[PDB]
Amino acid sequence: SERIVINVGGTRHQTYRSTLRTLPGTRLAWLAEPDAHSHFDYDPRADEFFFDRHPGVFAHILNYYRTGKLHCPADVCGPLYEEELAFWGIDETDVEPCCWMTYRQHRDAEEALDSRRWQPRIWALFEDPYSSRYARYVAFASLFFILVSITTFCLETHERFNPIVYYREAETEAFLTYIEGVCVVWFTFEFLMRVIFCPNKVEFIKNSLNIIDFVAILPFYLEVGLSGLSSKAAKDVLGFLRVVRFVRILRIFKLTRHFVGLRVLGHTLRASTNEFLLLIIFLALGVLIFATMIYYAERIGAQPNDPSASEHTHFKNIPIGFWWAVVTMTTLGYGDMYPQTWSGMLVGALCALAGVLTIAMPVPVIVNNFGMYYSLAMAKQKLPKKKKKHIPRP
Amino acid sequence: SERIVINVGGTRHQTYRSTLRTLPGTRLAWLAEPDAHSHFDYDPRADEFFFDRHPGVFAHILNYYRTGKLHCPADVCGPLYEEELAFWGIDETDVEPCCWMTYRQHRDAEEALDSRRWQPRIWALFEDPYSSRYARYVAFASLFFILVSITTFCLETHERFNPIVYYREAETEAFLTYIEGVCVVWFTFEFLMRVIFCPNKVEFIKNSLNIIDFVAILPFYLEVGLSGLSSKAAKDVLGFLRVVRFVRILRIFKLTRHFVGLRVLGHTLRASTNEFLLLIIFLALGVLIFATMIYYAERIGAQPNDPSASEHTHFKNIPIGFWWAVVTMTTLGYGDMYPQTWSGMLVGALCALAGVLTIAMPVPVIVNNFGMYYSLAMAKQKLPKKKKKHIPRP
Amino acid sequence: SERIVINVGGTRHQTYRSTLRTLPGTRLAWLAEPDAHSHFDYDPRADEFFFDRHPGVFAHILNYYRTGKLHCPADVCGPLYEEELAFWGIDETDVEPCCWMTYRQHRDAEEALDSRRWQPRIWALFEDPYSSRYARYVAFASLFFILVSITTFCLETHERFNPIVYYREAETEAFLTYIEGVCVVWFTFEFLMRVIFCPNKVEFIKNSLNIIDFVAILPFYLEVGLSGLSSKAAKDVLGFLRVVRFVRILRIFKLTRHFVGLRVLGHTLRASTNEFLLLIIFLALGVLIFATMIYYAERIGAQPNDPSASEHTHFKNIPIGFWWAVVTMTTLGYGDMYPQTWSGMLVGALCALAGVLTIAMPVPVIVNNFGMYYSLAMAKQKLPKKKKKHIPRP
Amino acid sequence: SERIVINVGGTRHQTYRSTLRTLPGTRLAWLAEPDAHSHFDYDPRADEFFFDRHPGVFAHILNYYRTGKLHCPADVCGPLYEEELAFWGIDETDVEPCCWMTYRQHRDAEEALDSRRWQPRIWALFEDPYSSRYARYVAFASLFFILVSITTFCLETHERFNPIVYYREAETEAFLTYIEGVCVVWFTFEFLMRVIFCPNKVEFIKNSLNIIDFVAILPFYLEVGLSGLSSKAAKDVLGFLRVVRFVRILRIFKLTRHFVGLRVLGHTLRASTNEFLLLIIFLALGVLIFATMIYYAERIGAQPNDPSASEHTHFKNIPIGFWWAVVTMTTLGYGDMYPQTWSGMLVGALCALAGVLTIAMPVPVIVNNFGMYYSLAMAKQKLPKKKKKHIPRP
Ligand SMILES: CCCCCCCC/C=C\CCCCCCCC(=O)O[C@@H](COC(=O)CCCCCCCCCCCCCCC)COP(=O)([O-])OCC[N+](C)(C)C
Ligand SMILES: CCCCCCCC/C=C\CCCCCCCC(=O)O[C@@H](COC(=O)CCCCCCCCCCCCCCC)COP(=O)([O-])OCC[N+](C)(C)C
Ligand SMILES: CCCCCCCC/C=C\CCCCCCCC(=O)O[C@@H](COC(=O)CCCCCCCCCCCCCCC)COP(=O)([O-])OCC[N+](C)(C)C
Ligand SMILES: CCCCCCCC/C=C\CCCCCCCC(=O)O[C@@H](COC(=O)CCCCCCCCCCCCCCC)COP(=O)([O-])OCC[N+](C)(C)C
Ligand SMILES: Cc1ncc2[nH]c(=O)n(-c3cnc(Oc4cccc5c4C(C)(C)CO5)c(Cl)c3C)c2n1
Ligand SMILES: Cc1ncc2[nH]c(=O)n(-c3cnc(Oc4cccc5c4C(C)(C)CO5)c(Cl)c3C)c2n1
Ligand SMILES: Cc1ncc2[nH]c(=O)n(-c3cnc(Oc4cccc5c4C(C)(C)CO5)c(Cl)c3C)c2n1
Ligand SMILES: Cc1ncc2[nH]c(=O)n(-c3cnc(Oc4cccc5c4C(C)(C)CO5)c(Cl)c3C)c2n1
Ligand SMILES: [K+]
Ligand SMILES: [K+]
Ligand SMILES: [K+]
Ligand SMILES: [K+]
Ligand SMILES: [Zn+2]
Ligand SMILES: [Zn+2]
Ligand SMILES: [Zn+2]
Ligand SMILES: [Zn+2]
Repeated sequence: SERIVINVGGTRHQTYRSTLRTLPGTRLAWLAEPDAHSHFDYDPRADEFFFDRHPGVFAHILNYYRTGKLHCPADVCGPLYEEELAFWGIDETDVEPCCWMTYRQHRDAEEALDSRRWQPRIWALFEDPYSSRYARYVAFASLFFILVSITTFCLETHERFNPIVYYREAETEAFLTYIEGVCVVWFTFEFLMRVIFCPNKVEFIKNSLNIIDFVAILPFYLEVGLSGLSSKAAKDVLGFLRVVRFVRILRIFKLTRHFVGLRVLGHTLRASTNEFLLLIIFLALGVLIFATMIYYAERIGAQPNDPSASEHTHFKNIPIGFWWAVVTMTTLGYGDMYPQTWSGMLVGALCALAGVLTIAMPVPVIVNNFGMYYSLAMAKQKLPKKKKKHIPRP
Repeated sequence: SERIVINVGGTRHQTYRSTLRTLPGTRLAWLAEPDAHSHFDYDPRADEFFFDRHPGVFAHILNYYRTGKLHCPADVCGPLYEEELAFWGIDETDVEPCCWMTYRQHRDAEEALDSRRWQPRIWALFEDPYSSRYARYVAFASLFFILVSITTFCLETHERFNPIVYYREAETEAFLTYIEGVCVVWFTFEFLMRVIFCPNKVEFIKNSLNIIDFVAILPFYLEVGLSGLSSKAAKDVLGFLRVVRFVRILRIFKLTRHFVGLRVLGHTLRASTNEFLLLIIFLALGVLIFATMIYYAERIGAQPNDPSASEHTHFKNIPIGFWWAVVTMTTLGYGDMYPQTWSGMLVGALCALAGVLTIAMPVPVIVNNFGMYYSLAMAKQKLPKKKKKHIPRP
Repeated sequence: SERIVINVGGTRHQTYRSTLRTLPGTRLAWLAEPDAHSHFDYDPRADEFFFDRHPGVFAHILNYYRTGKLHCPADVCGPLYEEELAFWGIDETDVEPCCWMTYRQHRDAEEALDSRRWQPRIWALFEDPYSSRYARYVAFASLFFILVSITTFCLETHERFNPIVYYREAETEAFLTYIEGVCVVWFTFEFLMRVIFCPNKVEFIKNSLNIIDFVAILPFYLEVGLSGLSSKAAKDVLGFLRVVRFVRILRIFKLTRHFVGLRVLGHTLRASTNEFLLLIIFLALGVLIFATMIYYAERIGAQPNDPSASEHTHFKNIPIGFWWAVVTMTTLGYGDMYPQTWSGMLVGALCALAGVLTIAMPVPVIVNNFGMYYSLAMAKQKLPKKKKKHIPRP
Repeated sequence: SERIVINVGGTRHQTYRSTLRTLPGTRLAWLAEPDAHSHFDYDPRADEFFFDRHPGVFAHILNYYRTGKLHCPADVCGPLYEEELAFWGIDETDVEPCCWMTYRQHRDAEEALDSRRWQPRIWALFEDPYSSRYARYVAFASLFFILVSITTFCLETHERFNPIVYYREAETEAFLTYIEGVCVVWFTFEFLMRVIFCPNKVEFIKNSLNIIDFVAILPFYLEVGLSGLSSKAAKDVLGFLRVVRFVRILRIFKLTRHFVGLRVLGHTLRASTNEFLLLIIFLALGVLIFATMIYYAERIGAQPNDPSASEHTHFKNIPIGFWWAVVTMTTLGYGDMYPQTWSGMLVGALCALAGVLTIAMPVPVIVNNFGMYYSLAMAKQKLPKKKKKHIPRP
């Protein structure tokens, strides 16, 4: 018997019996066997096996058996087709690459997004801005002191607050130190309170954000407690430890983890490393080629080993041409170094065009990834919540 | 009985009785009840309940009951599916986020776009260019005087019309004052005519565009009536009130409200504030980081507290590096300040690349919003009009 | 009777009789009338009216009657739906704006793209490169002489070919005149041959490309025949007529009309004038606003009418700020004028960001139009030809 | 008889007999013939011819016969429709151009991507990094020596390694020669081993990458063996042969052929030559026009043949204006030459805007091509492998 009619939700699909056996182990293959009447309930009169699934995609599911290739329809959402083919016992790895990228589009993004009686209350005072009426004030104070520290760090590098008076040297003002002292007092209090009243201290140390808070207060204490005699080494060590203050601006990442857009940016960066590598490689190759070409172009009609050749051109060598190539490919154009010869002008035009092309090739991939993640997150926060409202298991 | 066949427009959908009860309160749930024969007319012979709706989307509507997840088909317009699921008594908030953004795509844009016997005629003389044979001429005259005022305001800042003669000072020409006098006469006449013959004076004051028209004529009268003795304070107050003349260029917005593209731009700006905030935050973080990094890079191999370190570099400090970072991230490249050291060159390349990336991330969202709004508005004005031509209520 | 079943290609659509009358005058409305049995052939047994059209779109065509709104399906090409609704006697102007832009997508582009026994042979010698074995050589010669003329015109402006000897003056070389003489001889021969052996001389004059060929040879003859005495006016008229030689570079458009990409560019420009107007308006408003703001920003903390205020800033006035604003909004950055004050720096950052935003808003529309036209043209030339191969009228 | 019902997978399509004959030679045309009962098996009772294909696309396949135009549905993958219409014996060249570009979208990209007992082992030691435990080390050594050679070549052009001592001249250091000697020894060993133990020596010579490896070592041997007497010609030939060392940086392409992104880039370049030609033509026309216009604009109100006119402007001539136009159209803005007159400023603004427009027109085509190729390749490498798992021929 070849007439095996299948009633999927009302539509009476029909095909030959031999076709269903092309994929042994699947539900249709089991159905096609003669000893399947009891396994699947069917009406003997109509002689049709009934199912309660989506009839639209069953056509493609069966066409897999017919032609031997699996495709996902473009008129339905990917997850729906995934659920249907999971019900029908078909692996999703067999989908052809013509329609795999869009099929595996929402799930990958979803997964990427998904990536002592006072201890609880004390730990909940910090680490969560919106969890009580007091955590918000603590977060605001932390933000205020972080911004004050960043501002003071930026001011310390100015010439108005570093007057020259150890013959003359340059001595920084004092109030810039008192402000940082107050900020450091607050930060050390917060750090002690967090570290003492926290579980799994090892995870706390590994958080990679407490290290920043520790190293941002260490230099102040080292400076205050290491300002004694023995200037020969003390002055040098203090001068080279004053560079560690750059870690004060990294505490701002301890505060932006709550902002949604920056989480989306982090996910996008973590999901598009290959594109960054490709961009770097393209830029390196182009920079090398165009530096060499401009170096040779700016010397046509010149004595090879003549000092005069490298006198009327900014490209004294190839290594310095990397800077010019990088500036030209990005359409930046500082103007510190430009060609002064017609062949150099042609090379510069080629460099600018090729730079635009190379830069514009991978960037759209990262942009599309970011757009996907951002739309998904904003839609996810648009919907407040929803109960199952389905009472499954009929 | 489990055989509950549904005839939706001709297609005979079939499913188990238990499935329809998974969503109590919905039309299908009421139908599945035994006491529903009289509620919904059906042929006892065929034993099928008839409906007169779209059969294509009923498959998805029922698959919601089957699998427990709601999706909108991608082969039909969103509004059609919305109407169908409103007929079937299903809330649109249950649609999964995999297909919610496109489903809520046209309606949000449509809503955003949708955002004394002489009093009527006198008020209609103004406030509406295309409403009579005389309003057009009034609008043209207003445009002419507005452009004249803007041109005179721009000229007043030039050195040819501000010769030096109160020892020398700089005295502006007189014709530039006579022109503005004529323009102010016209503007005050128009303002009086509008304010006198208008309803709900409070709304008139709150319009936020009449305030501009008032403040753009106030300084002229203050100047003409405040040019007496007591120079010690009169000269200073006049000099600092001469800055208020910048409000003369804002009257051009009173005239561009009719242009469609600028209304679309206003809607796009009002609908994409989060993207602007995200762009600002990204730029701020990048600027801070790259300013710090360039400041430190331009000093490798230097004495920490040595005046010579900040002698052969444009980056005397971090605050001035914000300007360089902003210029470099935008591919602008004025050239007023550029790195002069290899590490500085690497930092500059990184800054340019990261700036391109960050700028290109959110901007496409705003661009897509603007494109949607513009296409919708231009299509809306392409169609002149159309009667219902449906005679509903069959 | 309400059971009016419609058999469209096999699918048995069913609906109430009253529904079909909602749109009087249409084919379905006529069918629903009791006196329609003879008009449309149907089987009395099945009691179903047969049609031989596409069943898929009939669902939407009937849903128009059901719900009262017309939509075009997104799983089929627009022209197919247009043909179907033309067969069903429904106007295409009733489609809702949610799906009108894509429906009217291919046809508009197609229409835009669609926009004496020796007289025939002589006229066919020119005006068509690929029409014989001799027209190609004539076109190549014309191209050669056009390029020679352009090169000579560009050289005439150089300082090497204009030595100073009417005391000194500057006298151009002679060979640059002999070359142009040869080119002009060829061009006048071609122009005479074209004008003499052509129909509808008025259309020839109106072609707008023969005027260029005439004005590009007129100055040479005027110069050669107007080099006599009376220098007082002859020298001046010759000097101001030497400017007309710029029309020699416009003959290149007489030759690029065959290239497909430039025809596509012309169509895109002719189809996107509103976007250019919008871009111009946006740029003008931004330039004005930012020029005013930078002018005022560069003077904070200054004496209003003090010559010293306009001494340490490039923005002596607002009009010169238009140039800076235009350069900054485009990310060009010549560097001839930049802010030197922190408020000026903030204004410049805002200007650059707003310029990027404004420029990026309408340009994508033009880009999409160009892509559509280019893809359509390249696909049209990919297909060589095809006979009807349908033998219609069955 | 006109009732010819077709049972395609369960759906009972019906149409007139005359319709099927509109396309003679096709399977449906043969079926419609009276002598086709035995050719195609069918049930005499149901009077319906059975098929085992996809019912969804059969509607469009038959609509081709109905209306006379062929379209591909947008709810299925192109290859599926291609297979179906190949089964139904319909040529794919008849598809209208409204839906041809997307139909021929995956296949073109797929095709483009698809574009002495020791001889085998010895040849497999090279030419394949991942084929053994020793080839990887050889590839790493080759990479190390290639990078060393490139670094030495770049250093040779510096002034620190070319001190001045044939009166003074400039003599390069010696260690830079010893390093290159070691690298050349390795490279010549590798080249000999490859050329000796390879088949079809002609293909080896034609590989176009062995020529680079040969010419990159030839100059070293020529220099070492051509440093004798007869300086008059020896010095000149050595100086002009020292330029051939630029071929040392091209060996890096012998190593990047394995990287996937660069193969994708090569395919994209090979598939988008017309777009590059179009970009070049657009840039040339714009450059010419804007150079002429700026040359004329910077001279309004000047004596035609006066030396003073070309004294206060950077545009001494039109040829030098090509450089300015190229720099301005790309938003690069070096600043070496800028307009200094209001008409020049207007021309510059127009040039910048038109340059942005022209550059942005074709580039998106190349970007889309690259995105398609990259996504296809990355998806192809995501899937490790898969057996047929279909056992065809039922
Ligand atoms: C992927 C790659 C992409 C590449 C894209 C780009 C590809 C670019 C491709 C090619 C560009 C080629 C440009 C070559 C320019 C040479 C000019 C020169 O050196 O002149 C000097 C050579 O002479 C001297 O320096 C001193 C005299 C020695 C004898 C010279 C004899 C002639 C040699 C000829 C050797 C030619 C062959 C050289 C080797 C090829 C000076 O010559 P002169 O006669 O002494 O003085 C003339 C003065 N006059 C002009 C005022 C009358
Ligand atoms: C997110 C973050 C991303 C970051 C990305 C980027 C990451 C970048 C990471 C790292 C970059 C590290 C660069 C370090 C360069 C130091 C150079 C220097 O100071 O030399 C001076 C130090 O000496 C003096 O100034 C005076 C003498 C004092 C004693 C010095 C002993 C050596 C100290 C060594 C301390 C090393 C450790 C310093 C602390 C690390 C001069 O030395 P000299 O011997 O007096 O003179 C040499 C002269 N000669 C060269 C001509 C022979
Ligand atoms: C869409 C729109 C977007 C807009 C976005 C941007 C929005 C931006 C919004 C606001 C920005 C506001 C900036 C104001 C800066 C004023 C500075 C100034 O003029 O100082 C001079 C005024 O004095 C003189 O010039 C001479 C003395 C006359 C008496 C002055 C008394 C104080 C007046 C105050 C009037 C204030 C109010 C002015 C009117 C507002 C000098 O003062 P001095 O005391 O003589 O000398 C001080 C010297 N010292 C500093 C070294 C000690
Ligand atoms: C696709 C294309 C896109 C194009 C877009 C752009 C399109 C742009 C379109 C048009 C722009 C047109 C600009 C014209 C400017 C001319 C200025 C000039 O030359 O003045 C000089 C002419 O005179 C001399 O040089 C010496 C005296 C000779 C007699 C002059 C008589 C007047 C001639 C008039 C001939 C006019 C017609 C010229 C031919 C058209 C000096 O004149 P003057 O009187 O000696 O001195 C005045 C001094 N004063 C001002 C201080 C009082
Ligand atoms: C270093 C030097 N010093 C004195 C020189 N004198 C002189 O004439 N040249 C020279 C310069 N470039 C040349 O070719 C060019 C031109 C443009 C780009 C380009 C090339 C390459 C080599 C193919 C690589 O990319 C040639 Cl062939 C020569 C002979 C000189 N080079
Ligand atoms: C202010 C100053 N004054 C004199 C100095 N002398 C000297 O050598 N440095 C110096 C400079 N940059 C350093 O590191 C770099 C390099 C590039 C970027 C970058 C860094 C950080 C600090 C990790 C942050 O981002 C180091 Cl480690 C040092 C020792 C000096 N800094
Ligand atoms: C012409 C002049 N000459 C001497 C001055 N001295 C001085 O202090 N100002 C000044 C400058 N800009 C001011 O405001 C700013 C700042 C930035 C941008 C901006 C504004 C506006 C006016 C709101 C418009 O856009 C103010 Cl309020 C003042 C008082 C002076 N202006
Ligand atoms: C070479 C020269 N030398 C002395 C001159 N003195 C003078 O006045 N001109 C001049 C300059 N440009 C003119 O027109 C312009 C303006 C801007 C752009 C543009 C044009 C064209 C010609 C239509 C082409 O594109 C005119 Cl009409 C004239 C009379 C002079 N030109
Ligand atoms: K740029
Ligand atoms: K730039
Ligand atoms: K620039
Ligand atoms: K610059
Ligand atoms: Zn979905
Ligand atoms: Zn719609
Ligand atoms: Zn189509
Ligand atoms: Zn497919």
